[PDB]
Amino acid sequence: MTLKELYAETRSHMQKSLEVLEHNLAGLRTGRANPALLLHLKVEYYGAHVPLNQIATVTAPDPRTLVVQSWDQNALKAIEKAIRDSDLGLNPSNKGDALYINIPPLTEERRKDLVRAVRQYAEEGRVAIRNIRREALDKLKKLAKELHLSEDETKRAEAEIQKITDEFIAKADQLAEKKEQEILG
Repeated sequence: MTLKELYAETRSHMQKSLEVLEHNLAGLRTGRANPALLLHLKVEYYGAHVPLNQIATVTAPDPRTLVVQSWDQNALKAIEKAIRDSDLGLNPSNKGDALYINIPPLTEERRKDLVRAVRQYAEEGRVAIRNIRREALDKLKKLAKELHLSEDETKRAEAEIQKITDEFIAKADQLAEKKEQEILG
């Protein structure tokens, strides 16, 4: 529990929050040209719920299409019977070792539901990050008094915490803003 460990810990927590944010975003139907959209899809295979990637591959040739390659011809069948079963509203077609799935332009209804969701997640990210700064500063207050650090030493430590905070805020914004541009595409 030293200044150095305080920093490491602060950077660690913020990093975890940034990941929770990435997750919340990747779980959104962008311009939908994303292949990761279908990665988490648990597909029923041999009575088990195996994620699609371990059972198939999905690449995004052009920004309007999505292809799903399945090594197993049978798995490909059930992958299609799973791609749907969601708000995704996709229509895969059976052709060869892969399913062809066109991504239709999204309705300005779910487009609302998407840009709003992104911004909601973004602020949730910042709130978490500012709260982490808050906890780090509280710990710095006790640590400084406890270790009798100089005004310059403690103010320097505050500056270090402040610097870590702004990097993740900046990075959080960049993530959100990028997903926003994908959705408004």
